[PDB]
Amino acid sequence: APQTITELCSEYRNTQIYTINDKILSYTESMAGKREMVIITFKSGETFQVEVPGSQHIDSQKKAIERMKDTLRITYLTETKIDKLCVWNNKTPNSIAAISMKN
Amino acid sequence: APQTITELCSEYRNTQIYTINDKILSYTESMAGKREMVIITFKSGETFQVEVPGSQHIDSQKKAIERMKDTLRITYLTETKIDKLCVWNNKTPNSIAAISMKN
Amino acid sequence: APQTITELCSEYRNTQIYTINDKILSYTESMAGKREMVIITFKSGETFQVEVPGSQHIDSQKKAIERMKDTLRITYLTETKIDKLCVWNNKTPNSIAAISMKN
Amino acid sequence: APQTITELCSEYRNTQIYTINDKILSYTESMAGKREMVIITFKSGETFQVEVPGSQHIDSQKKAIERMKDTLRITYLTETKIDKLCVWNNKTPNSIAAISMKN
Amino acid sequence: APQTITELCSEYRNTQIYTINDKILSYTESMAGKREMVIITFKSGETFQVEVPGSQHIDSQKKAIERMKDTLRITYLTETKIDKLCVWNNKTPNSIAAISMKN
Ligand SMILES: O=C(NCc1ccccc1)c1cccc(O[C@H]2O[C@H](CO)[C@H](O)[C@H](O)[C@H]2O)c1
Ligand SMILES: O=C(NCc1ccccc1)c1cccc(O[C@H]2O[C@H](CO)[C@H](O)[C@H](O)[C@H]2O)c1
Ligand SMILES: O=C(NCc1ccccc1)c1cccc(O[C@H]2O[C@H](CO)[C@H](O)[C@H](O)[C@H]2O)c1
Ligand SMILES: O=C(NCc1ccccc1)c1cccc(O[C@H]2O[C@H](CO)[C@H](O)[C@H](O)[C@H]2O)c1
Ligand SMILES: O=C(NCc1ccccc1)c1cccc(O[C@H]2O[C@H](CO)[C@H](O)[C@H](O)[C@H]2O)c1
Repeated sequence: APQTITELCSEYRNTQIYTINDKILSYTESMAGKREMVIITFKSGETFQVEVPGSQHIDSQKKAIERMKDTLRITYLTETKIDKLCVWNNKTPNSIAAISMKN
Repeated sequence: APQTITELCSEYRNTQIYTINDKILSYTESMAGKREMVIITFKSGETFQVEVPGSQHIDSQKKAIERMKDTLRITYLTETKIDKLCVWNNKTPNSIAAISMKN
Repeated sequence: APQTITELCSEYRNTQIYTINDKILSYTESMAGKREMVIITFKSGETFQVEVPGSQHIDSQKKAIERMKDTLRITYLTETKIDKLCVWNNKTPNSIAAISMKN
Repeated sequence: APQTITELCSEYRNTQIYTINDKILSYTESMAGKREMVIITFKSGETFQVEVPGSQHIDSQKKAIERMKDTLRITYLTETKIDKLCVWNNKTPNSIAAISMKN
Repeated sequence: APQTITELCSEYRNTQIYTINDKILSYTESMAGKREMVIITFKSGETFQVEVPGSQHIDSQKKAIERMKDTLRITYLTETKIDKLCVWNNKTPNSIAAISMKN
């Protein structure tokens, strides 16, 4: 298996690493039908989403999508620095594939 | 693919944005049958609920409804200020569709 | 829907409101068979339970039962003041139907 | 229903109350196959387990076992003092049936 | 059952105990398809994973794998010192079977 977020990110097409090195600026969560999602933004001006579960997802990602939203919320509430995000850039806003935190 | 809570909220009928910019004053939770819900209030006097899950909800909303109630509880306990709420105004108290928070 | 704990409590028979206005003194949790329950006590001497899930509950209460024990646990740990409890008084100790907290 | 951990522990044979009055010294968690369990220790030298889910447990205990592991972890991390444990003494290490915390 | 992580770790082949005695330096989480995993690193240069769920896992490990990832996230966020890690050394990064922490 991969040893870092960049190596893992490099296995997927349509992705890029954003080096954030900052805590989350805003956290938005929706339970509106067909828009069950989370959106985060940074002072840098970037906006990112955890996509609504769909047909591009495989069954093993169900729990992982929910785990990623949980992580973003607690990270926001604890003011924890995000290091990097591995995102899919074929979506707007860019879609989170993975996150890393350090220190 | 909305990038803000206002863009998201505008995709639905019977919704309006409330700019709360304040922490939750009170948190109420019920496990009584047919009233499995959460009620929150603010010092402005405005009251909101997360609705009891029902026929108006699609199955993709089930985990999202549970997530929203989780978020309100930790938000209340941490004194986290809420920025905006997107709420369905055809229910009393108005019903939360989305929440945002910024730091 | 109800807008307050007292209005919601009043929809049910054999219930009453206890205005606690205090933090939980003690928290007990059991995973023993047929005693899968939580008991809270207050400095006042009053004791309440979240009952073991049984034939009196409906399917929609299953997750709400688990949420109320989740809430009491984090309320205890954070030493958060409870405002009111809506309880059924046809059980001993009285059984929790709803809780409210205010800051 | 029982009103205290000692009353509830008394409803079962092969149990005893250990009075702890202390925070957990060590927390151990395993996801190894057939050893999915948690072991806690105290500076007294006393050691307890949450057993691996199995044939000795009825269905209503499955979510309660997972809740006990969650309470041990958050209690460990917050340094919360444990009051009492009700344990089965026909297991080594003794097996947790219930826990209480006070103040 | 086992009373310590070393006992437990010794029941399996292809394992070893790493004495960490340190907080987690970095936490990485991926919801990317086929890489639904967590990776952690230490200032020692060691890197460990919670493997993606696969054919090597039995059903009882499903919830425990999700629990271990929950534990690594809250351990990271709180800067809780890990004592030991029991890992399978037939995977890269080495794969976590159990963790211990002491206060
Ligand atoms: O590139 C992919 N896989 C590469 C891979 C597979 C196996 C091993 C290693 C690498 C891959 C596979 C399935 C879907 C996929 O990507 C798609 O779905 C994603 C969510 O899962 C995002 O929504 C992306 O925007 C969408 O393009 C990307
Ligand atoms: O307006 C809606 N959808 C627009 C839409 C459709 C598809 C994608 C994005 C937006 C829509 C769809 C189903 C129900 C709905 O609204 C209804 O259900 C809500 C809970 O989900 C609330 O309880 C509202 O009070 C109730 O009026 C509103
Ligand atoms: O009084 C009730 N309902 C009024 C009501 C029904 C539906 C919607 C709103 C209000 C009602 C319905 C079913 C059980 C009930 O009460 C029963 O179950 C409770 C737990 O749910 C407690 O265990 C009470 O001790 C037991 O009497 C009380
Ligand atoms: O004593 C029990 N129930 C109380 C009771 C039973 C029967 C009559 C009266 C009271 C009881 C029931 C089922 C199992 C039980 O105990 C068993 O399983 C426990 C976990 O559930 C532990 O693993 C104990 O070590 C094991 O002996 C103890
Ligand atoms: O050696 C094993 N078990 C010994 C054992 C059995 C019963 C009780 C206690 C110990 C054992 C059993 C099943 C799988 C196993 O190991 C395998 O799966 C692991 C995850 O479960 C890791 O992925 C290891 O890398 C892979 O070899 C190792």
